[PDB]
Amino acid sequence: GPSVFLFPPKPKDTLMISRTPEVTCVVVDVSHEDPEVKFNWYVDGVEVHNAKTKPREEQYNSTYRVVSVLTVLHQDWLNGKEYKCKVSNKALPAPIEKTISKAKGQPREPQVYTLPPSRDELTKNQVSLTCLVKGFYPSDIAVEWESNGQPENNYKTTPPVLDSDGSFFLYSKLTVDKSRWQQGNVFSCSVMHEALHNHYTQKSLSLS
Amino acid sequence: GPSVFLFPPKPKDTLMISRTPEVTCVVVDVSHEDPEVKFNWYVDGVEVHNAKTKPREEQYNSTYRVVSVLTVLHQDWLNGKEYKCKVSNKALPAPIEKTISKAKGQPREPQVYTLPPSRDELTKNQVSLTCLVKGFYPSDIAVEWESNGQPENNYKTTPPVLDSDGSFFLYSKLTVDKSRWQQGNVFSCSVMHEALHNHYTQKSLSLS
Ligand SMILES: *[C@@H]1O[C@H](CO[C@@H]2O[C@@H](C)[C@@H](O)[C@@H](O)[C@@H]2O)[C@@H](O[C@@H]2O[C@H](CO)[C@@H](O[C@@H]3O[C@H](CO[C@H]4O[C@H](CO)[C@@H](O)[C@H](O)[C@@H]4O[C@@H]4O[C@H](CO)[C@@H](O)[C@H](O)[C@H]4NC(C)=O)[C@@H](O)[C@H](O[C@H]4O[C@H](CO)[C@@H](O)[C@H](O)[C@@H]4O[C@@H]4O[C@H](CO)[C@@H](O)[C@H](O)[C@H]4NC(C)=O)[C@@H]3O)[C@H](O)[C@H]2NC(C)=O)[C@H](O)[C@H]1NC(C)=O
Ligand SMILES: *[C@@H]1O[C@H](CO[C@@H]2O[C@@H](C)[C@@H](O)[C@@H](O)[C@@H]2O)[C@@H](O[C@@H]2O[C@H](CO)[C@@H](O[C@@H]3O[C@H](CO[C@H]4O[C@H](CO)[C@@H](O)[C@H](O)[C@@H]4O[C@@H]4O[C@H](CO)[C@@H](O)[C@H](O)[C@H]4NC(C)=O)[C@@H](O)[C@H](O[C@H]4O[C@H](CO)[C@@H](O)[C@H](O)[C@@H]4O[C@@H]4O[C@H](CO)[C@@H](O)[C@H](O)[C@H]4NC(C)=O)[C@@H]3O)[C@H](O)[C@H]2NC(C)=O)[C@H](O)[C@H]1NC(C)=O
Repeated sequence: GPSVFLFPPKPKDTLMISRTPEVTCVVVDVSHEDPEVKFNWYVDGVEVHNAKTKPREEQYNSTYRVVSVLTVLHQDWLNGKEYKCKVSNKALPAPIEKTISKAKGQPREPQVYTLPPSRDELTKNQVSLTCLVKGFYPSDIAVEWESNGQPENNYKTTPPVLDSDGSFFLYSKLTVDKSRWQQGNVFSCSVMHEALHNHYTQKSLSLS
Repeated sequence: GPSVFLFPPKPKDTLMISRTPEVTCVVVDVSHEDPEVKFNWYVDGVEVHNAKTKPREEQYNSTYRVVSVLTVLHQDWLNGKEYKCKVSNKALPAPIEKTISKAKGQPREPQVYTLPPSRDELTKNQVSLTCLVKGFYPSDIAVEWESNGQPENNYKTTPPVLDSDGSFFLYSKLTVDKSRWQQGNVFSCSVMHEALHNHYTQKSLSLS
């Protein structure tokens, strides 16, 4: 038979009121031979009726991928409500439920430190600007870079890693032309997380 | 029916001559109704017969688990040989095959850069010492920290992360008591990877 995977909203979406946070139910391996899929959604137990049940894509294995989507209240998600996605594709002897909720526990504020390039990287053409983000809980977080209020794109951020004290840390690495590190521009790492004031903080970095 | 899982050697094992690298072929969900399992092992598609196959073990869920281990030559792994585990069992229409090899791609030398604490971190109980390792390929790598010849302990290393040029990077974080960094003390981040001479480098860090 077909299987089911349930997904949390993107971290940035729950933290900024402008954005629309969603839980996503993904039904995989649904066959032509019995292709109709049903969904039912529950918050904290109660059936609600906000979900859209968007259709419906091909595949290599010629099986299907049926995806349903539910919008969620920012504060609900952050207060720990659990979301139940229920899938009925008879071909299923009984319908599948899956449940998801935010990680439990006292949210902890990230500490953010920008670290300049090593001396030895300076004999290169591009240099690495590093943002260390640590001491945060839960692991939901977003990190971005900018300069002169314009986004930097050439950066990569590690996944959150569980640290020895049970909090998380990560690093983000921005690569810039050494031209710019010397020509003196200011660069900033922005962090969004629920335990920050206004869910956001920014730390700057430039040549001292 | 039965599932097969094929595990690569540990990065350290293929990189150090003193160690012994093994590929491990594990079969789970073997039934009582058909408990016989047969392994065949192939290196670049040539059958080999020096694997060591352990007597099957009944699990608590009343299925058997059976393991076969093939010692591989360091040079063969690093030269990219493909290792095929073939598993036969009278409950399959046809044998299951898994193959594993080192990541294909030109290997690339890691660059190692040490980064001292952000000054903002001084007002802390403890402090973070950063080791950036970038530009390496394949992603198989090992990282450790020591000082005065003896291993630290209190460190965590991110998974390798795909960078925008197709090499990998990671960071490893070592936390030490603020006094020690202030005591003039000297730490070393050491890295092992196939594109290093003697498969090893180490870079030091101390309060300047
Ligand atoms: C036929 O085709 C379909 C099409 O899929 C693929 O399409 C092509 C192009 C190739 O990529 C092929 O791989 C494949 O053919 C196949 O569909 C696949 O079905 C498999 C199952 O076999 C699914 O695997 C699961 O993946 C989820 C997470 O997947 C996310 O990320 C994927 C990339 O990594 C991405 O492909 C997915 O789209 C999905 O992406 C997320 O999607 C949402 C909404 O779109 C989005 O909001 C996210 O931002 C996005 N994230 C991205 C893009 O990165 C994974 O969670 C599953 O792992 C759990 O379950 C496994 C058991 O199956 C288990 O082994 C794991 O350990 C894990 O188990 C969980 O573990 C935690 C603890 O860690 C525990 O708490 C949980 O209880 C536990 N759950 C358990 C036990 O189940 C799983 O690996 C693929 O997603 C899916 N691919 C697609 C595109 O949908 C299908 O298999 C084919 N059929 C065949 C070959 O017969
Ligand atoms: C009956 O019981 C057995 C045995 O379980 C034991 O007994 C029972 C009664 C209970 O008490 C259990 O608690 C107890 O553990 C069950 O057997 C299990 O079967 C599951 C599958 O259902 C297997 O899952 C796979 O696990 C591997 C990783 O497994 C390693 O790590 C485990 C700890 O996390 C560890 O328990 C295992 O022993 C194993 O350990 C490694 O072993 C090697 C070899 O000795 C060793 O060198 C390593 O050092 C060691 N590692 C460590 C840290 O210990 C996982 O990788 C598998 O994931 C792949 O497949 C999934 C689909 O099944 C897929 O969703 C995943 O994404 C992934 O797919 C892969 O994706 C990645 C890319 O991200 C890539 O690697 C691959 O290319 C890709 N492959 C595929 C398929 O596309 C998978 O989760 C358990 O290992 C296994 N337990 C044991 C001990 O063997 C059994 O399920 C029970 N049966 C029933 C019906 O209940």
